[PDB]
Amino acid sequence: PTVQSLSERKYSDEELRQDISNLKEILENEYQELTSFDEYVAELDSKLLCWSPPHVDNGFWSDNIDEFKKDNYKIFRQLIELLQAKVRNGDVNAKQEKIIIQVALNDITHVVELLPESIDVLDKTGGKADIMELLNHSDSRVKYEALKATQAIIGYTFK
Amino acid sequence: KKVKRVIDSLNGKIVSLNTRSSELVDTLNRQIDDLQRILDTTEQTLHTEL
Repeated sequence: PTVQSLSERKYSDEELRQDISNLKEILENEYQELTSFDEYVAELDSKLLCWSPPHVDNGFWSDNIDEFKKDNYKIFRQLIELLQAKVRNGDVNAKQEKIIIQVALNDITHVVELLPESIDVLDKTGGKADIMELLNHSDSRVKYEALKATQAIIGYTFK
Repeated sequence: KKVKRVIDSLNGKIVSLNTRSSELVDTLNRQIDDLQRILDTTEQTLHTEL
């Protein structure tokens, strides 16, 4: 993100402009060009989810919906289990657990907006309940993401 | 099915129940408050941001 701002403010010096542009390309290209399913699962496995440029991007989620389906979006259900667990075990409101949650809620929101069939998965798992709990919880960023998750389920229940 | 093409043309929303007038009210009040709490969360976040 820092480079993208820098690129805008060009200063008079040919070589400077050249360096800034080259650096913008390399950074951006290297991360995105990984397969989408791969990055998500690698993060899922470690339980060490982080925001990255393709996890705040809608396109990533659209291609990946199909990859999850193996027994009614088993991988999607994996992320829901994973999120539920973090809140309840290892408590909520301590720093480590707080990074994973905000990212996970962001990730879920995107798939639900895109797919109407994932609503079932949240109900079976019990994820539906867990969202409601994050709302009350401290940390502004976790609460924002939680609110966006609630709304995503909500739009679809009533038409 | 032709009365419904009059109602749905000028934006009327028919409410067919066919079960009970006391069993859908519970499942609908279990959504009114559940969505009013999402209002009270997101509007609190709005007034925090403002």
